[PDB]
Amino acid sequence: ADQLTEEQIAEFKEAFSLFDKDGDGTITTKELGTVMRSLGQNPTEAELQDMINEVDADGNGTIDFPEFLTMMARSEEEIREAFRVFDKDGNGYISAAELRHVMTNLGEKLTDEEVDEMIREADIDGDGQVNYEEFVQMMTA
Ligand SMILES: CN1CCN(CCCN2c3ccccc3Sc3ccc(C(F)(F)F)cc32)CC1
Ligand SMILES: [Ca+2]
Ligand SMILES: [Ca+2]
Ligand SMILES: [Ca+2]
Ligand SMILES: [Ca+2]
Repeated sequence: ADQLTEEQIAEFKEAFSLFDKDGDGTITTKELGTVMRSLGQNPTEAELQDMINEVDADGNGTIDFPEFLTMMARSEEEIREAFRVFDKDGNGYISAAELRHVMTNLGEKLTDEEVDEMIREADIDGDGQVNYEEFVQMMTA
């Protein structure tokens, strides 16, 4: 086996209450759409239904933490689009100022001490920024 330590079970819950803006425990389409339009994507009502049913195991309309937790654990294009969300200034790297805005507006509010923690973790070469390859590896898996 490879794993899923209790470091990630606490992080995916964070990623969890980011879509689940009201507590509830489930993430509805209104929530999925509200985070999307906030990430540069205005999707519709059926693209949203089509996304929550292909990830919601007990087909109950919503997505609770088990489902959210199974999906996020054991391809591309999409990443290129994702690399662009942060790289607002389209220059080939995502700095700590870029990571951070995207979150805020996303709702998150981290200190000046968690964005470096974040970049540092996914920053291979050592310069303090995140380039296209470092973003693909990080996410390939
Ligand atoms: C192999 N490998 C192991 C670990 N990482 C860390 C990924 C860091 N990451 C990040 C980095 C740069 C730009 C954006 C992002 S999104 C993000 C969100 C949460 C976390 C969070 F919550 F964990 F901090 C880490 C990341 C990348 C690749
Ligand atoms: Ca909710
Ligand atoms: Ca469900
Ligand atoms: Ca940039
Ligand atoms: Ca780097």
